[PDB]
Amino acid sequence: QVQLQESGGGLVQPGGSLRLSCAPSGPFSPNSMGWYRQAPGKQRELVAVMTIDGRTNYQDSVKGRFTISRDYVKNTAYLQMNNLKPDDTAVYICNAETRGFMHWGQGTQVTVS
Amino acid sequence: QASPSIAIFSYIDVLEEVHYVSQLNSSRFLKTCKALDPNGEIVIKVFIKPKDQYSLRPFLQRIRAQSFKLGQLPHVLNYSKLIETNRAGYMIRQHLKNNLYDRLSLRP
Amino acid sequence: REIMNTNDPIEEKYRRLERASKNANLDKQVKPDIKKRDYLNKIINYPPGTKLTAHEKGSIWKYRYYLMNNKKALTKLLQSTNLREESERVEVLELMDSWAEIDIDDALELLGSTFKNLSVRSYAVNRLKKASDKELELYLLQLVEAVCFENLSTFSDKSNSEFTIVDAVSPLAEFLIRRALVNPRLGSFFYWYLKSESEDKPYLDQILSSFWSRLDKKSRNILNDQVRLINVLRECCETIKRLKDTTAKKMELLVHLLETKVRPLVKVRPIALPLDPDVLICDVCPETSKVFKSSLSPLKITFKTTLNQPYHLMFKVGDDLRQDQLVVQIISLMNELLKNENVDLKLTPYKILATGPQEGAIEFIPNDTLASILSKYHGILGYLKLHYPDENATLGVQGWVLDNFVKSCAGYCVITYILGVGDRHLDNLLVTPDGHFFHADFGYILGQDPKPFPPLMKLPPQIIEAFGGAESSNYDKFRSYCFVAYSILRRNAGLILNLFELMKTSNIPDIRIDPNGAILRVRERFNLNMSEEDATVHFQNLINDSVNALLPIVIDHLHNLAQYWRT
Repeated sequence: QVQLQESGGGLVQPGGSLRLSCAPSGPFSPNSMGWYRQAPGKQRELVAVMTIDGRTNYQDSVKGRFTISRDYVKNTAYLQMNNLKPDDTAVYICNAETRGFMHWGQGTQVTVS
Repeated sequence: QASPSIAIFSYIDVLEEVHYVSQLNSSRFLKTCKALDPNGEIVIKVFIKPKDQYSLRPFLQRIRAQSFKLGQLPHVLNYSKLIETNRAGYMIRQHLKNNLYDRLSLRP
Repeated sequence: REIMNTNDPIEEKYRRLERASKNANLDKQVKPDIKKRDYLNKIINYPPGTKLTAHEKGSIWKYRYYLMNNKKALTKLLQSTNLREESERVEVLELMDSWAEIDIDDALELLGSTFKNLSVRSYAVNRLKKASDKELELYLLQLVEAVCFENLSTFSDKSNSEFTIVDAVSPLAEFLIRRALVNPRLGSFFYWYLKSESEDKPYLDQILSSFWSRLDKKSRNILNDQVRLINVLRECCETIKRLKDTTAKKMELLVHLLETKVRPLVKVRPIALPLDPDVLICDVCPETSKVFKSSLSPLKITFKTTLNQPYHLMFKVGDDLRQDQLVVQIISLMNELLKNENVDLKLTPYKILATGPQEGAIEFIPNDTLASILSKYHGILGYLKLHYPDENATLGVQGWVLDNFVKSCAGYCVITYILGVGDRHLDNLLVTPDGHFFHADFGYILGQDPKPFPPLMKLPPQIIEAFGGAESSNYDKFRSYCFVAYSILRRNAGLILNLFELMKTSNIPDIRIDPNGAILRVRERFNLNMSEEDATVHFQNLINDSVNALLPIVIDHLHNLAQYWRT
């Protein structure tokens, strides 16, 4: 695990573009790094997952919209999305699995009109 | 070097090569293997500390039995040097690095 | 005639028989599976530095399927076979790019000089092509790799000399060059690391010029020259250390020299800071500087940064700080390993580095002598209550200051046990008012102490008393943090073991052929062969015996009295 700083907090109209980023601090070479979204009174599900092999996987709904590329320069993860919708407004968080030990740095609020 | 006959390693009571394996049992007290080397040539020895052994040191009969047994050189292995010093009371034997069963598995 | 060399069996004979059993004729490769696959996987889970047996190597040779399946089974299977003829190297290198990408942590095992294979270094460089911020912390081991980077270099040197025969004078190395040219800070780190290796290896001096040629942008080169003036500054400090005078006279002379140096600091433009590559220095306060009373004649100066804040710095010359510097970097890396466990031992990662061959610099800290804190303050309680006195309305308890102090104590104990740092005494140990326990003079380590070899724990009678009265709470808590740090360490210990293997493979101060036995001893203090954690409990029992002897024998009581007298 490790301590990371990621802020996706903000509000925008439907169809807009909001970039998300996560900058980790701790031991590098994580097993996997990914991001997910969840709303109050509900459950969290797997959205985007980027492995250490360079391979990535996305959900069914955010497919083609939310894509996550891993920048190895600063060892920072970059998740960029487009065409956000009404039901897509919720609290998003980024999780990184390292050596079997999961790490959740923080979470932020994303609002869509 | 401040004093002679000493050693770098904790358990090591005298001049020798680097560390090695060891064992222990519910039947008897723990023991540790040791290796004394002549610049790349070593034998198979056993670690014993004479410094703390001055309280008892009843090694007489054991030394007589060791002299009698290792004196003869039969098909069975004979001890190289069994002795006690002012620092190390460690024992010694010829280099083998092969157990009976371990070699039985190693040499099909 | 003949030669006997290194009534006995030998190594090469076993090689002969084992190699005679290595037939593997019918080429059909089955893909069977059974419950023994788990046991084999466990057999492949052994430490990187271990030497596998015969049957195990063959079992790993027929395990190629699962070996490709598991990412942790890669390096082990790579060491499970010996590549000499092109026959084995064929299937090996063919499966090199075929197998799943290994973890970068386990990649440090096959990145050592133990495996000189071209395909190995290639594929590893391809895996190491991604350079994180932890690569900058891995630069210390990368200097070791650079020292070990030369194998049959006559061909490469002749290749360079072929293109150097035209104009008169006036490989993962390409990846290191690209990484150096990428970020100017990383390049400065590479140059600073090359400054130390320039003394030991003469090729490093020209390799620094090759590094300057590796970086096209000269923007960093200017600040590198401004930082190259620091060599002349250290030469000025040595010039101040050349003349012998009175303590006060040398102090006033050091003040005048600090003023003359303050003139140059304002004259020359801002440069890169020794503490961090990101921060930039502006000037230095002449009257805020100090001078060490030690024999090394170290210089302490407070320099105002570009952030408009004073920064204390302590530098020394005429000695090799590479030992304590590498130990400090290891302490920082271990601190990162602890931070990865989401738990902080509150250990201060003191910045230490070597400027020139004889010269070195370090970030200064509020450190006081143990004997001074004992004599003047009369106990550590008052000294800790000096900065932030805490009297609770109930137990008179103390806060996160004392908490961090205890955590630093236990952490330093675990570090002293693990690393086996020697030459640590009341003088070598310092106290930091920030609530941290400072430890210096790491020159002697890996089982090397000035006096006869003592126990693993560096804890004295004083801290044992302070934690002794509070034992009902403090000892249980310190034991909890102990065991936790043990699990955390021993979990990721493999990568550190491989890194230490490469680093020791390069070269070491205070250690030479220690290295094999040193690696061994690291494993023993780590007790990797034991799945039982009871060793830490035994060490705790020893700490319990530190206050009062068990008195099993007269020589045992004399031994406890000896340890007490040594302290």
